[PDB]
Amino acid sequence: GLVPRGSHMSTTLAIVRLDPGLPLPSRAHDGDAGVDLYSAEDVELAPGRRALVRTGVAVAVPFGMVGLVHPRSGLATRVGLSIVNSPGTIDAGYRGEIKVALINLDPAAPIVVHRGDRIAQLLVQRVELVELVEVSSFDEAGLASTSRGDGGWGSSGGHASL
Amino acid sequence: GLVPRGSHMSTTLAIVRLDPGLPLPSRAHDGDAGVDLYSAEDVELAPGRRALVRTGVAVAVPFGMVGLVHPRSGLATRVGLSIVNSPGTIDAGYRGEIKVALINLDPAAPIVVHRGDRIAQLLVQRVELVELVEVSSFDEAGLASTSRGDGGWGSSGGHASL
Amino acid sequence: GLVPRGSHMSTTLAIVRLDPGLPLPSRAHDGDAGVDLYSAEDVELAPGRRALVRTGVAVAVPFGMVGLVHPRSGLATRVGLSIVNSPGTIDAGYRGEIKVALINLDPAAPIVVHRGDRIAQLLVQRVELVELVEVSSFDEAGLASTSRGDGGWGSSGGHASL
Ligand SMILES: O=c1ccn([C@H]2C[C@H](O)[C@@H](COP(=O)(O)NP(=O)(O)OP(=O)(O)O)O2)c(=O)[nH]1
Ligand SMILES: O=c1ccn([C@H]2C[C@H](O)[C@@H](COP(=O)(O)NP(=O)(O)OP(=O)(O)O)O2)c(=O)[nH]1
Ligand SMILES: O=c1ccn([C@H]2C[C@H](O)[C@@H](COP(=O)(O)NP(=O)(O)OP(=O)(O)O)O2)c(=O)[nH]1
Ligand SMILES: [Mg+2]
Ligand SMILES: [Mg+2]
Ligand SMILES: [Mg+2]
Repeated sequence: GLVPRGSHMSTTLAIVRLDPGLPLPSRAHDGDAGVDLYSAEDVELAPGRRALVRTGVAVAVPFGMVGLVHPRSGLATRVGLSIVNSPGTIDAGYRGEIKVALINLDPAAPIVVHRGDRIAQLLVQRVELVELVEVSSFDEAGLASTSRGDGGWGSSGGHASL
Repeated sequence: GLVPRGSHMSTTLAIVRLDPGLPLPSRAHDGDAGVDLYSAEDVELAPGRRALVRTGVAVAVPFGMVGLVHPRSGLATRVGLSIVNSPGTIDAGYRGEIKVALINLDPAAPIVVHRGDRIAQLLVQRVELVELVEVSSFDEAGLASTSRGDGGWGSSGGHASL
Repeated sequence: GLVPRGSHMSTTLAIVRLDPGLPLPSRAHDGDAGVDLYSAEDVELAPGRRALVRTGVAVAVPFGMVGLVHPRSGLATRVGLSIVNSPGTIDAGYRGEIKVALINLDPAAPIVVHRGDRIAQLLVQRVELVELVEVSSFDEAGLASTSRGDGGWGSSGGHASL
C-alpha cells in the first residue's frame, strides 16, 4: 500500500465495473502503456464487418487528460482485427460505458470474440486544452518561417510513389 | 477574459481560417480532448474509397508539441468512416492546410460528407523530441532486464488466436 | 555537442540497429513529432492484404513513456497504405524489434515496399501509469455531474447520419 517515492505523482482513475463478472483492466507487464479492456460480449465479425462492443467499464478520465483506446498488436497481425475510430478518444467528461468499434480487416476469415477476451487497450495521457487564437496569417502572429513550411503528405519522400 | 487560476498554464494555438465560412473548431463539451474539424467540401465516398479532404484551417502547433487528427466515434460506428493515416500527425513546423484522409470502411453504403459537417477532431499534446543514443546492445547501455523482454504481438494471450 | 538551454530537458532513447545497413530513424524537419522508421525488407501487398514488417531497430522507451507507431500521411493518401493496429503501442519494457503491421486499404493497386523505404513514424510521449480506483458509482466517488454525461458515439451531431 506504500506509494514508492518514484510513483508519488501517479494518477488515479475512477472505474465502475458495469459488468462485475469481468476482471479489472490491467497492464500485462510493468511499465506497459495501457490496461487491457475486456469484451463483455460474444460477437462474430465476418470479413469487412464492424461491431460496437461493450467493455463492461466506465471511467472518469481526469480533467486535463484523455483516455485513448488502441488496438492490440497480436490480434491485428494474426486475424486482422482493428478499431474503426482508432485511437478512440475518451473525453474527461464521459461517464458512459467504454465501447470499442471493432472491425475485421481480413478479406476471408471471420473473427470470433468471446466474452472475457482482451480486445483493446486503454491509455491515459495529458492533453492540451487549446485556446485558439485566430490570426489573419502566421506572419501577423509574428511567427518565424519554418523548415517544413506547407510541406506535408509525403513531401519528404522515402517511397517511389511520393 | 479572465484566465482562471486553474487554466493559467493552458496553451494557445494560432489558427488561420483559410475558409472563413466555417466556424472555428470547438470542443463539444468542457474537458473534451479535441476540437472538431469541419469539412470545407462536399465529397461522396463509395465503399472502400478514400479522399483527401480540406478542413479550411491551418494551425501552428507549438514546438515541443504535436497535433493529432482522430476520427469521430459516431461516424465510425454508424457509417464506417475512418481515417487512413489515423492518428494524423501534425508537426509543429507545419503551416499548410490541415487535410483529412477519409476512407469508407463500409462494404456497401456510400458516405456523403457535406461542407460544414464535423468529420474529425484535433488534439494537441506534448511530444518528446527524442535524442537517439545508438548502443550495441541494451546490456551495454547497462539497462536492466525487463518483465516484457522481447514479448510482443499477442505474447500476453487473451484470445484463442494468440 | 552543446545541449541548448532550450533542450536541456530532452529525452534520450537508446536504440539498437538490428539491421546496421539502414540509417538511424530521423525527423524530416526540426520540430517534427516523430522519427521515420525504415523497412528492413521488400514486401508486396495486394489489395486488402497485411504484412508484419521488420524495421531493423529495437528501442528502450523510458519507463513512464510510450512509443507510438503512426502511419505516414503521403503513403496513406497516395496508395492507401495503413497500419492495422495504428497507433502501434510500444511499451517501455519492450526490448524486441519494432515491427509494423502494414495493410493495403486500396481496392485495386498493390503496394510495393522496398528495403530502405520510410514506412511509418515513431513518436515518444509521456503516459500516465494509471492506478485504478474501483467505485460503485461516480456519485460515491463524489464526482460532479458533467456536461457530456454518458453522451458519446455522435451525440453532439455534425452529420446527417447522427
Ligand atoms: O492527417 C494529417 C497528417 C499530416 N498532415 C500534414 C501536416 C504534417 O506535418 C504533414 C506530414 O505528415 P506525416 O509526416 O505524418 N506524413 P509524411 O511523412 O508522408 O509527409 P512528410 O514527408 O511531409 O513528412 O502533413 C495533415 O494535414 N493531416
Ligand atoms: O506497432 C507495434 C505495436 C507493438 N509492437 C510490440 C511492442 C509492444 O510493447 C508489444 C505489445 O504491443 P500490444 O500490447 O499493443 N499488443 P498485444 O497486447 O497483442 O501484445 P502483448 O500481449 O505482448 O501485450 O508489441 C511492435 O513491435 N509494433
Ligand atoms: O472508442 C471510443 C471513443 C469514444 N467513446 C465515447 C467516449 C467519448 O467521450 C465519446 C465521444 O467520442 P468522440 O468525440 O471521439 N466521437 P463523436 O464526436 O462522434 O461523439 P460526440 O458527438 O458525443 O462527441 O464517445 C467510446 O466509448 N469509445
Ligand atoms: Mg499488450
Ligand atoms: Mg466528439
Ligand atoms: Mg513525415
